[PDB]
Amino acid sequence: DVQLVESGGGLVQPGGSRKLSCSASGFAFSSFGMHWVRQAPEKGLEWVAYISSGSGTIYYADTVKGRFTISRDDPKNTLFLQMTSLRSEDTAMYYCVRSIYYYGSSPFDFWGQGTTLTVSDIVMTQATSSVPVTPGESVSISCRSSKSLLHSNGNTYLYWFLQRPGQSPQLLIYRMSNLASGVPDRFSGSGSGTAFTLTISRLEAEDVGVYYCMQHLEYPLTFGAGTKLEL
Amino acid sequence: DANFSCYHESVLGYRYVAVSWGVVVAVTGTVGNVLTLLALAIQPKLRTRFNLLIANLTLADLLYCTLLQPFSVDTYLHLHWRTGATFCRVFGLLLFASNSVSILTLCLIALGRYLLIAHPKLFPQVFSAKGIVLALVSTWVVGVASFAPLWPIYILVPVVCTCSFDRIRGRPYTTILMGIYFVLGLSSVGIFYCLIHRQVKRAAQALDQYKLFGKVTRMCFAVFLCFALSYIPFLLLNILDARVQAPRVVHMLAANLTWLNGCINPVLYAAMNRQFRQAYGSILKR
Amino acid sequence: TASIAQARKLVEQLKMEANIDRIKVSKAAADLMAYCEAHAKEDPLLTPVPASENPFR
Amino acid sequence: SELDQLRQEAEQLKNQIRDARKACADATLSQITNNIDPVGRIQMRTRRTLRGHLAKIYAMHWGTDSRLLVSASQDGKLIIWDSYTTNKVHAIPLRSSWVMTCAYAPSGNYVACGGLDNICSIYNLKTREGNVRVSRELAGHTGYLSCCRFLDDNQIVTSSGDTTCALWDIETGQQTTTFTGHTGDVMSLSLAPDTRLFVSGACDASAKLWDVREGMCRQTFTGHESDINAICFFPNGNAFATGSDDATCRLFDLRADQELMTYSHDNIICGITSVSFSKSGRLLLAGYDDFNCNVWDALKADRAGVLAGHDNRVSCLGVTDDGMAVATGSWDSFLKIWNGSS
Amino acid sequence: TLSAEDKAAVERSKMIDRNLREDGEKAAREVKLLLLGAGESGKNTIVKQMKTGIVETHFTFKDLHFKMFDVGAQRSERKKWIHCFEGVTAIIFCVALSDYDLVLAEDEEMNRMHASMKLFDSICNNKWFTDTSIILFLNKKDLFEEKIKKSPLTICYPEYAGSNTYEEAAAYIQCQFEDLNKRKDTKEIYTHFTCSTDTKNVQFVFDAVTDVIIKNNLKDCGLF
Ligand SMILES: CC(C)CCC[C@@H](C)[C@@H]1CC[C@H]2[C@@H]3CC=C4C[C@@H](O)CC[C@]4(C)[C@H]3CC[C@@]21C
Ligand SMILES: CCCCCCCCNC1=NC(=O)NC(=O)C1
Repeated sequence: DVQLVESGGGLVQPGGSRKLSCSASGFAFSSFGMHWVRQAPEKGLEWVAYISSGSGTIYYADTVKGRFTISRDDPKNTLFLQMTSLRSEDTAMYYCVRSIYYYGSSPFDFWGQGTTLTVSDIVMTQATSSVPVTPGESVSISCRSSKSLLHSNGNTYLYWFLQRPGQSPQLLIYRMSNLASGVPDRFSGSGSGTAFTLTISRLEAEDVGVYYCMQHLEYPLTFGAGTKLEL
Repeated sequence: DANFSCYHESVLGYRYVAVSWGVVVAVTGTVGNVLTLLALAIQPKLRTRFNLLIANLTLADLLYCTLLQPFSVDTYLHLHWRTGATFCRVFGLLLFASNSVSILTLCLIALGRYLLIAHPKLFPQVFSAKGIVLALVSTWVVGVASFAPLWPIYILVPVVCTCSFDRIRGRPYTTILMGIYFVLGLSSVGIFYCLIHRQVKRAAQALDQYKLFGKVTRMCFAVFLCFALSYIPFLLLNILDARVQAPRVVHMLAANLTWLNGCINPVLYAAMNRQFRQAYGSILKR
Repeated sequence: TASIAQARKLVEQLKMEANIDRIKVSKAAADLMAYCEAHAKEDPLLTPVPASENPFR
Repeated sequence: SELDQLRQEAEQLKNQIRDARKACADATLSQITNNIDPVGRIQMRTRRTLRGHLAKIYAMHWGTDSRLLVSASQDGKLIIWDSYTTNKVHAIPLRSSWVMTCAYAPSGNYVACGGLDNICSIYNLKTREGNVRVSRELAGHTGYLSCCRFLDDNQIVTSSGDTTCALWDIETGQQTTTFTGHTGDVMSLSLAPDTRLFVSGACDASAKLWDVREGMCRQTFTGHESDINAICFFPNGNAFATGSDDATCRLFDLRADQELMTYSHDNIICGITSVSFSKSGRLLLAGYDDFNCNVWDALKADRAGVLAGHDNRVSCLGVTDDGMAVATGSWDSFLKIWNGSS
Repeated sequence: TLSAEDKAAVERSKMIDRNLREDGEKAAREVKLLLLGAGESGKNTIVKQMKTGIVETHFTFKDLHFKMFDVGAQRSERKKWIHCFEGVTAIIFCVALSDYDLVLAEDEEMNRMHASMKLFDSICNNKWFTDTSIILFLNKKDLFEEKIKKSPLTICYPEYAGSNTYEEAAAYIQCQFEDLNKRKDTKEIYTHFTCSTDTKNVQFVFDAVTDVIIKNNLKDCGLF
């Protein structure tokens, strides 16, 4: 099976340095671009860094541009984040994320288990932070963006993710309509322009958790604030 | 002071054998070098990493035989430079850049022919996907950055009867430059084209223990005499001639021999290359 | 052994191919003509679309 | 004893089916479609050029979404191209370089390729590991694979050089049907639109129409003088067209059992490597061996276009499922996408 | 210009092009030999000397990599798949020398070496091998030297005005093979007289194909 295990996190002094390793197994690691995406405790997700296939493109977030270094080792199948000048804001959980890009591709499809580090643009409008519901009824989670994600470039680069409690995020919808691999057909995605929605009909008990809308129209990659589904 | 005139008694006949020759290089370089570039631009199959060297060489003398040749065919005809000094200052740079690029491109074609035959596992270890463009731009940033310090001295020399450097002010840097282009212009088109012939003879001489170089030698002589007829007379005259005590007609002979390099190159490197003739055939079939 | 079996299977194959019904060539040609003239507007190589609807500009 | 009377019976009842075909020819396609208007000069232009193959290109198959394609070349490579952006979606290194056909599954999940190794390989395009690897190797032919088409992600019809077509199930790997009856090497097959029949062409100038479920030769079509290299169905499935080495295309009908129209010009001497139909069936695009790709008015049999852009033999061609473009691959290692303008 | 996923797709396609070009150059430095001849003329002897579809043999010698394609098992129609070998480096056509007087089994009226000249005429002036040099192996000549002293060569050759010794007969057979070459300017035939006890046949195919390779590189530079 596909597997990504991260290590290196723990207690550090502020302003220091730390190595984050993501060991990969069971997929063509050289063919996949990789990302780091972190999540502060009881907060949403924010994209940290991106290295391409063959290291031909390296993008950062401006929060960490100049302080973080992302570097892949393909013969060892490892991904590395060298972290310099670690302030107290960088206490989070880090996720090492596969992503492959061609026609009809499913980016961001398998997220790693993440490691915890403790040290001491387009904006996605996801304003409804909690929707209470009971199993069996349809829920519609909505999301709005700063600018439009659809034009004559063809697609609409909105990505719906789901994080169950105690787990990594998991891709539900990519490019606003297309259901991922390993998720049931009750999840639907629709919308137009700046306004999009995720429909969960016939809802079971394992859909409890936080739902995120992400954009992939241009870097940097920005998530929503989250939408919790409970009870 | 500084005058722009050529008139002398020795050159009054030779000017005709210049101008009737000068309309030859202007008419065998504007059809021999545009056909090579049409064969390279139309069919993208023969844009190999070796044939880009022939593209650089046929761009190094299209500049000569299209622009700088008809401006030195009336200077031999009217015996005074009909334009100004600030065009002479750039003619003297372009004329020597369009020869230094051509000479270093010949010295790279000889290495790209020795490598494509003797060590063919090293030809894309040296000429990579953009090591080729590095080797093409290092001909033009050496052809114009070694002749740019000689910018103010590009005067109308009446001994050569062309806008060129003057041979008293150019000392000792320009004789050092011509000696540098001698000791690598002859250690490349002579050493590599003889190691190629040695490899061809050594290959055909191993099929004689299993018993009981005819046109390769002609081509390896045709790409050495047609170089040696062009640049060794000029580079041997204008080095040992400390003063200009040599006559006007021997200087115009040694400088009218470097116009051969803009004619013999579209017939040595295009009309004899099988890829380019096959390209003409594929164009004339399509 | 083999030639008699090959010939009997050949005549059985050709007699079942004889036992088919064949329409007149006028009706089949008119069927092809009607399919061509009933799908002509949906042929971008026959009647070419403008460049706003062409994916291969 | 019995073989002489049996072959005299064979001659007798094939003259019976000859006279039965002769009984139906009330009129030919020419004076029937003599009243309709021609299509004009089909001026088509090259739009993309797919470079990256380093040997002869032997087959291409358009994807059903009319944007992806797969091409096979004898440099050992199967390339999945995005035809809109000229992107190379996938590069598949084959085990046997001598590939002569390639097929794209109508779901887009698989590609099949086969060649001189007599194996039809099935490759999974959409795997969880990210790459493309071999799902199945259909071994069981004793001649070269000359064509292959998918019906499902599971059922695939192949033509071979050992005079047999076959129908395979992929998940078991075994033949579920062996279509026998050709005497020469079978070069091409073409599935019907409803995938219940398929025509086939062989080197003995025969096009056999087979039923896929019953596994029997429904009809047999003659009229060509030499090897039939490529075959293609009309888009409504009630006719098909063959292209043979005698510089002639022909159009047979499944119902009328006979040739209706012949596509031949005296200027053409060479073979025909590929035929395909447009989305309305009005244009038949035959890739000839004189390096061109001619375009025939398939109802009046006058040549209406030429696609001359290759420096070698136009080996494969194909029209998209929506009929936007035409991809021709050739032996000069270059695929070209074509369509016209207003 | 392009979206972020379009640009990462274009970067992926560039990596595909890079691996295609480096694999294509690594394959253009390969020696691809098409193996041809009659059945048991020494083909198994030379394929064990050099170490139902196609049978490819890959080996290496003096840091040069050879692939050799045997299409003897292909009982298909040869006029439909021989252009797949248009562009091989050399054709290794193998002929036994001791079959000048022996007769084929299927017809029992044609000579075996006459069938070898018919096959060499079909291979040599073929339209797909006009530029392909033909290495010509002549095998088991140690039995031919015993067959030439008792049985005369004049059974196969009417217009043979030569001696019945070994070297004159071998030179006559070699010249009669090499004179079927109808395009002698574009290709050249390399001939070898081998046995079962010699060690130097892979060395011969290495030297002959080094000559073919150097002439090909001369023709691609422009020196031809
Ligand atoms: C005044 C003089 C220097 C003018 C010269 C103009 C022309 C010849 C110049 C000189 C340097 C040249 C380039 C040198 C090398 C390459 C790389 C090759 O893969 C394509 C052509 C290209 C990109 C050339 C294009 C023309 C060029 C830009
Ligand atoms: C080899 C180093 C560069 C020297 C260039 C040699 C060829 C010069 N060509 C000239 N051509 C003229 O017509 N007049 C000249 O003065 C010179």
